[PDB]
Amino acid sequence: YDIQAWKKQCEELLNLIFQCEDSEPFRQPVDLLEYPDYRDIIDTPMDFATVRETLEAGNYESPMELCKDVRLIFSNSKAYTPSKRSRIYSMSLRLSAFFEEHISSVLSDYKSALRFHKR
Ligand SMILES: CC(=O)Nc1ccc2c(c1)CCCC2=O
Repeated sequence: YDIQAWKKQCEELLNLIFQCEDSEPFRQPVDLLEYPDYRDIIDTPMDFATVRETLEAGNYESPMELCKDVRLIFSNSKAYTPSKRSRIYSMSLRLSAFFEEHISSVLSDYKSALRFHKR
């Protein structure tokens, strides 16, 4: 029933994601010199360095807010890819499966802790 425990749990999960080879296209903002049409397709850029900085600045209130921004990294990959068989999109789907498998208990414990607080 620790209402604050999600923050260290999310720091440790971001560390694992940075060690994963599948995260490399997603660690920093998409390079507009490499992809000059990117902002014609994607209205809200997101990347794992921006997620980690927002967490360490104390600018997330809950793990649900962090989860929304990580899911935006993956939806941006699906929208920008020219093929569902592309190398970079294929990496995004493995990373998404890994993320979803690990964040489920983080979300469950936080929501249980808050219900107990408000009982
Ligand atoms: C398939 C292909 O040739 N290119 C491709 C696909 C997806 C993505 C990128 C390039 C770069 C930006 C991030 C992203 O998700």
